[PDB]
Amino acid sequence: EIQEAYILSGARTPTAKFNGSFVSVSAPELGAVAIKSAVSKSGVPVEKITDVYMGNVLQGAVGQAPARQASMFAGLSPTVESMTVNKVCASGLKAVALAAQNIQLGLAEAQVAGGMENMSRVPYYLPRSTQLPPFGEIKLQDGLIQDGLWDVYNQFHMGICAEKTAKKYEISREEQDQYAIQSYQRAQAAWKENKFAEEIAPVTVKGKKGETVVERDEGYENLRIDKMATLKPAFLRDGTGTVTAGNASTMNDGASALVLGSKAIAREFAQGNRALARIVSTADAAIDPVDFPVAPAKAVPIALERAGITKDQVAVWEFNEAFAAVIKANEKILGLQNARVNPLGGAISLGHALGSSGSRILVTLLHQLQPGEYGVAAICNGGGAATAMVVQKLDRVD
Amino acid sequence: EIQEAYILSGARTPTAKFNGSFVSVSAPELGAVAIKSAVSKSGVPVEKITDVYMGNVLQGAVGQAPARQASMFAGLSPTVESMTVNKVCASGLKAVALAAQNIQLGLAEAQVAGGMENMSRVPYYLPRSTQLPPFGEIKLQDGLIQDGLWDVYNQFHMGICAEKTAKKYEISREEQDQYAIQSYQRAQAAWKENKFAEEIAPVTVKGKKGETVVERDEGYENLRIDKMATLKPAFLRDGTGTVTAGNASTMNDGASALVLGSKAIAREFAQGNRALARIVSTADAAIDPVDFPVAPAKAVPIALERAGITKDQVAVWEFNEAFAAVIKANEKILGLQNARVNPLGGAISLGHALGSSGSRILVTLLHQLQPGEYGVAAICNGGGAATAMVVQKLDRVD
Amino acid sequence: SALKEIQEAYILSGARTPTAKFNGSFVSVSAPELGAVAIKSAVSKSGVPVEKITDVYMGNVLQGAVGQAPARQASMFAGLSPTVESMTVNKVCASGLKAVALAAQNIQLGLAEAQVAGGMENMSRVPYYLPRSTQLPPFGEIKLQDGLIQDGLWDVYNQFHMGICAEKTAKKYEISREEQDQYAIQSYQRAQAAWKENKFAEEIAPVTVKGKKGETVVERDEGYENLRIDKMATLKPAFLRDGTGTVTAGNASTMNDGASALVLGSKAIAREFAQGNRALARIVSTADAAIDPVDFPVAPAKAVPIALERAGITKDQVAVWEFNEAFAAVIKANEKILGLQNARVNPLGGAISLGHALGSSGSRILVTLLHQLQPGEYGVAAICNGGGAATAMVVQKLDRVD
Amino acid sequence: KEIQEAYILSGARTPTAKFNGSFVSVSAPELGAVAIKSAVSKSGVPVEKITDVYMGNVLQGAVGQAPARQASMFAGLSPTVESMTVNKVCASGLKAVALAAQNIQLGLAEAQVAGGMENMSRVPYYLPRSTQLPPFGEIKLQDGLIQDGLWDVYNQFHMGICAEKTAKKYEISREEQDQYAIQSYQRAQAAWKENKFAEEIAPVTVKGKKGETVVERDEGYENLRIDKMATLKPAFLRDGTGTVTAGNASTMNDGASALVLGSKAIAREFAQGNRALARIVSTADAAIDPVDFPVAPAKAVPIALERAGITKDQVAVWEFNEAFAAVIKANEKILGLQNARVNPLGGAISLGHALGSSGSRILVTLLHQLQPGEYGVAAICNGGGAATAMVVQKLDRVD
Ligand SMILES: CC(C)(COP(=O)(O)OP(=O)(O)OC[C@H]1O[C@@H](n2cnc3c(N)ncnc32)[C@H](O)[C@@H]1OP(=O)(O)O)[C@@H](O)C(=O)NCCC(=O)NCCS
Ligand SMILES: CC(C)(COP(=O)(O)OP(=O)(O)OC[C@H]1O[C@@H](n2cnc3c(N)ncnc32)[C@H](O)[C@@H]1OP(=O)(O)O)[C@@H](O)C(=O)NCCC(=O)NCCS
Ligand SMILES: CC(C)(COP(=O)(O)OP(=O)(O)OC[C@H]1O[C@@H](n2cnc3c(N)ncnc32)[C@H](O)[C@@H]1OP(=O)(O)O)[C@@H](O)C(=O)NCCC(=O)NCCS
Ligand SMILES: CC(C)(COP(=O)(O)OP(=O)(O)OC[C@H]1O[C@@H](n2cnc3c(N)ncnc32)[C@H](O)[C@@H]1OP(=O)(O)O)[C@@H](O)C(=O)NCCC(=O)NCCS
Repeated sequence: EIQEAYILSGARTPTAKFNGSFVSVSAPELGAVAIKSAVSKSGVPVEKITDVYMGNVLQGAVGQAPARQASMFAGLSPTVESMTVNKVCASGLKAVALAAQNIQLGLAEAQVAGGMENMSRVPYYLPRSTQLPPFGEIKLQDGLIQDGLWDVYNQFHMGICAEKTAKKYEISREEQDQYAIQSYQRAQAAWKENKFAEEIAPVTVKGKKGETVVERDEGYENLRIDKMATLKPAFLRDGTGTVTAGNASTMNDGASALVLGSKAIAREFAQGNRALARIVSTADAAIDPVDFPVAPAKAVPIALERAGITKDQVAVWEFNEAFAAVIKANEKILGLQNARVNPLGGAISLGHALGSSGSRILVTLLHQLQPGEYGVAAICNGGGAATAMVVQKLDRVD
Repeated sequence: EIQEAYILSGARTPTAKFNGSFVSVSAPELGAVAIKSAVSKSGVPVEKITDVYMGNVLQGAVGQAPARQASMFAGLSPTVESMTVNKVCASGLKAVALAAQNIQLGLAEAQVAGGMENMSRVPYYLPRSTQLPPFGEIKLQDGLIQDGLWDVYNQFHMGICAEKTAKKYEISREEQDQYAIQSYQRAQAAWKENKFAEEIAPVTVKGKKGETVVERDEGYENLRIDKMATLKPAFLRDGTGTVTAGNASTMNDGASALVLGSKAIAREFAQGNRALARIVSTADAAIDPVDFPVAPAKAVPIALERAGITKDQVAVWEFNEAFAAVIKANEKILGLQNARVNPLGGAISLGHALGSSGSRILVTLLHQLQPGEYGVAAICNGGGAATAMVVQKLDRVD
Repeated sequence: SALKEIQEAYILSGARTPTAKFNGSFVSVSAPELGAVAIKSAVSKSGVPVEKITDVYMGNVLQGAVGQAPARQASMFAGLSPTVESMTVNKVCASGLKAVALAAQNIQLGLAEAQVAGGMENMSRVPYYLPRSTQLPPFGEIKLQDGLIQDGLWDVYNQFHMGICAEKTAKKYEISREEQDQYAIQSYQRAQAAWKENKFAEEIAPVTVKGKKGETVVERDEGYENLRIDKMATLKPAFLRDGTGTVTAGNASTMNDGASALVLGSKAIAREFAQGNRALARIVSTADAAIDPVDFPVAPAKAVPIALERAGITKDQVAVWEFNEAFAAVIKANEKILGLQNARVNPLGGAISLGHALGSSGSRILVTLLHQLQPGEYGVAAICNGGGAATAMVVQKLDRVD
Repeated sequence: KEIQEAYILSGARTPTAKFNGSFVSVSAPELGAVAIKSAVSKSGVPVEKITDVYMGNVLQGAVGQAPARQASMFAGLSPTVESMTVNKVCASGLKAVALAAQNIQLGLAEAQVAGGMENMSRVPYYLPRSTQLPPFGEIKLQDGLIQDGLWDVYNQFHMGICAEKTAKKYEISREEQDQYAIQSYQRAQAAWKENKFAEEIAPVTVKGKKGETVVERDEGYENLRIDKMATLKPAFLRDGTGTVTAGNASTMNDGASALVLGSKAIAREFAQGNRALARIVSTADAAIDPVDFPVAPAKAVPIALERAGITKDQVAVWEFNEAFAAVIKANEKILGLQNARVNPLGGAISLGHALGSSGSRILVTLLHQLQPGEYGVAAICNGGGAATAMVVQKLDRVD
């Protein structure tokens, strides 16, 4: 009765800087680029793909039905069904977990799933006339802040949440910054050898003169060891701050996508796929909103149990580097310091376009795997939660 | 080992009019009132409920993680996972189907699911500094139009889609107004017989001068039979037009929620439950974006084949009345013109809070079925899709 | 042209529109459209042929979104020829009076024989400010200032409302909550009484507002029947919430929409066309003075003596005083300093009860002052203005010039 | 009781900065304060004698309360100094000087400060209050620069359109306009190579997060590109008949300017030998139909010449604001000033046009070009159909 789901491909766009190369390109347009490549590399006749699920946290001004736009701009048939998913930062992974379910229940044989975000293109919000005062100062919220990084209950940024955790586990400035430098170092190492060449789909942004062709993550080069310890705290300006702009994730523009199928679909069209893998298990989990940084420490045991697997059978972990504070706490709680986490860099140097990051880390994870090895992809999200996915890399199906 | 999933309760707030009673109540607050009533009427201990899935189409300035807010403002534990869903007008019904998938897969035993929408509180968009011109006039889009009711591909209103449907299937102005007059009469007859007292959870509005319990839907009493045939078409003003404000659905604020159950949970805690039912099947289907009004005609026959029944075995049909033209088209294509279709009114008279509408017709449907009878909830969404659910009403499970 | 000796200037006519409430009857009517209504009526009542009027000077504090050259619009909307010259004046609340004094200098120098001066203000229509792309942050909360506060009611140097300036003056000159309230109650009474006898009928130019399906004619001031005597002593201070607060919404002026205008002329023009004019009077003197920005409520105490000295008259020779009632605190401090306690200051009400359309107020008080004087009588219009300043004018009511 | 004369004792201007350039963080009143401070220092008059500050400012949105008060106060002038912000559109700065002159003429004052200021970069967009907003649907937000500064109310078009119509009527062709515009740039460059503007310019110290910048040079006079000039699209009329371009029109800029005026007595006791010493002989304002605002200086000049008792041939240097090349070319035809000394060191096309300061900026530039005893004319047109003209006479001493 219940079947399993296979990843056939993975294609993310280059992660652009805030107010950078993708300011002209809507999140769906980025999404379509990531989709068009992923299908191409999967092998499956498109006709077999039936649904497109895409994460998107900030849908303000994106237009009607963001995920639908991705599907249409990708050249997929109006006949394909779609849905825009919002689990804050877990959105991209969750969209893959849900697309999996259509296959696990036999409802479909091929699905497209991932995430997209253009944080440069998020608007400010001007209330309509019945919610404006008759006179006096009006405060306009950015939307990146209000809907993306502002905790509703404690009424403070996600960076304060990261301070309260960095305090509670005795994580210090100098090891947050060491982790950051390492993030950047690993990202530079990786780009020197062009370790993301195969996984990246290049974005042709046209405008005025002719066409740029963007191929390269923006922000990984830009590390300056000297300044790193001089960097002022970014959220906590009371004396005790530790999280800075250098040791936090950056705001970014980009999109990622994966093609999924049944056993039957893989066997018939995707046996020698670069990305090839089996979705072993997934799991969500929630705790108090403040404690969102460790919510991965609660969602990975579950996914692992559901996997029938232990910490020590997992080759490479890919946690989303939302802060250095975060990774380091989750490393100390799961006892993974001496394990292969974010070998090619993370959100601190590779960027963090919200709705995409869940699926982007998976795409990166699938290209660092030897046949038979177990991969984990985990990602915290605001509100107090995470989702983790256990996958296994394969050369073939049977 | 694919499981069955049961609806155990169904609750909704009153549908308030645009710029009316709920201008100060956010969509998650309204969704939280509807969630509180559904968990109470379910009769299942809160601890077995592990996920909240809520539709919300226009998430702008609602705050981080709208569905999570709903879950928390209703007093569900920080430990319950959540996800905000966007399939436009179909979001609430899709949210139900997703919660079902969890039970159907054995990942949970109880879910809550539905939708919320505050169209009054949808903001205007102000692009950030990098997307504003150096000088000259700037046009701020209203979120209702840009993300809610504007087709991305053809660049016109949803009700131009309705017009191009009414032309194709020869549904005249007179036929459209006749159906709208019937919708209002059915809503008035239902409100006069108090047919919604059981499904409605009142809303407590905290003003300055005391409180206000809102218990009545707003809009359904505003019919003037005289003026209905003299209204000016609201979308097509070139003299060919047919869709008016009267024969179309209004913009409203409201929320709806249902508790879902495994067979085991239903048998142990929901015997005799007023709204008890089994989900027999669910289907999504998509076509050309222009043709989103006739997408139910493509989803309904799919959900009936998965349910193993035919059109003739369903006792009550609940199709969202986005426009009168929408219903009359689908009744013609499906041969349901003499069937029991929206007997207690619909969105023309009872309103249309985008992300709640899909699950609101579900709640309304459950209260009109006799034990052993099949019902069908179908709702079209922007982009060219529709979601349909077949349900079998029960008195007890054996 | 020019002239070797300073000539005399006379006011031939005076008109004002009703003073409407903030966000009230004039939301659809721009300050120059309002100015134009007052202007049309003033030239119509003056008896001088329009070809003789050569310049229009109108006061206007908040000019955002009003369009190019606001005083030029009042002129063209009043039907004056395109050859008449114009200028928009900004001396904050003293704008309307200052425009009169400037229009009188043209006649005093012999450069002109007939002028139009006054002021207009539509506080409902002043907008919010959104800075352009280069002055906005890349991200984060944006604060939109309301032009009323940023450009009209906010001190630049002290960074506080004009009502805090009123607060510090009330303390300095020991003006109590009770005196403030008692003054405001009187203003309301004096206005109600004045309105019951139709005292404003001659000076008021009605406004016709084209609304959706049909026209509405406005000829009555809005806000003067809004006194509830018993609530007065209970109102929360509007600006100072630390316990020392004293100024409230009942004892302070309101924000309003209105316009006022006068025709002025040379002796020769007055003799030929305005001998029995209802409003006919001579501008005897003007004076502007300034002190520290926080002490603006008492700047009129500095302007008045200078104006009186330039007129060769004493306090005791002034029949009716018309001081803008910015706050009750302001009027009482100025009565203290000048020893007017037992004088007739604002007999038919003022700003507290009849409103305060900023740039129109200076010429609105003049218009009201000219309709209350008897032949030969000396009148004084004075008005403080933010930044620390005031302007006073002495006039002499006459039946004829010879 | 007898009308007297007014004298100019000193003049300065800040440098004219480019739109969105060096002065985006410096408000018009701060720019004003720099020019007032320099004019007051160079006048040689004790500061207790100056009693009024009249400053032009056209776009007063978000500048704060009483912009001319701010200018006075930021220059360290005392709070007893009276002030007023004047709005005659582009004539604002010249009209302020005339008004200050009137006080001295009527004997109400012995020393005055007058000039103009504008920060076009800092002009804001206008958002209406809740009672003027539609309850739903698209909202259009006007730029103040367009709505209040450059849009004719009666004809509902840009000032550049008014320029096109004066070009048609006076047969000024795209070629004539470009030649005059090129010429303006070359004069400006010539003047900057000879450091002609050093005596009148008051440097602006712009505070920054990473250091202070001292701006002492006009911005935009090197942007001439003769090649490009004839290949430019019409800026305002795009119906195939347009002749006005960004090249041959004035630019938008930020800047200020200021002069100290005085009575004969004050001039004699403290300003003998002052570089900018001159006598205000006459001033005139004039208006006609709004669309004909570009030819309005032609009505104003004759009146000012008549009141000064001089002929057009008796004026050594003419300073007409170069709002567009077409306006200068049309005014030269009407007045017969084809071979006259007109805008010899350049003008608004190359040197910029900070709306409320231009009127007084051309006067400052004029005063530094005149020989002792020579007559000069400053004239500037303004939106709505008007113009202001001032006749001066350069002096070495008063007697
Ligand atoms: C940090 C953040 C808040 C914005 O930072 P910012 O204010 O734009 O910071 P900048 O990029 O200007 O950098 C600040 C300084 O650090 C320096 N800096 C940047 N990257 C650096 C690096 N790798 N090494 C050293 N210094 C660095 C910058 O050069 C700058 O110095 P400068 O001002 O002298 O130029 C945002 O990027 C962010 O990631 N915040 C949280 C993101 C998020 O999603 N939060 C929750 C996730 S669940
Ligand atoms: C209603 C809507 C179409 C815009 O119309 P509107 O301008 O708000 O119209 P209103 O309802 O305010 O009033 C329109 C007129 O019709 C009248 N009217 C409306 N319903 C009526 C009825 N049942 N009987 C009689 N008269 C009625 C009103 O009284 C009014 O008369 P008036 O113009 O003489 O004052 C708007 O809700 C919209 O944008 N579309 C609906 C949302 C939608 O399309 N959703 C579908 C998503 S799939
Ligand atoms: C003072 C000011 C802020 C008042 O704004 P506001 O709060 O909107 O004023 P309100 O509409 O609240 O004034 C009425 C309020 O006080 C009460 N009130 C006001 N005037 C009253 C009176 N004369 N008698 C009794 N009650 C009165 C009203 O009933 C209401 O109280 P409520 O809320 O309990 O019903 C405003 O008028 C202002 O900014 N102007 C003062 C200064 C100024 O305009 N410029 C200075 C000139 S240089
Ligand atoms: C200020 C103004 C110049 C700005 O217009 P703009 O469109 O930004 O023009 P730019 O300065 O960008 O230049 C336009 C083009 O001409 C070019 N150009 C500008 N000045 C030039 C010059 N002197 N020589 C050659 N080419 C020039 C630019 O490089 C650009 O070409 P590009 O497309 O290759 O970049 C003008 O359009 C304007 O609005 N002026 C208002 C007129 C006014 O002040 N009225 C006052 C009435 S009294």
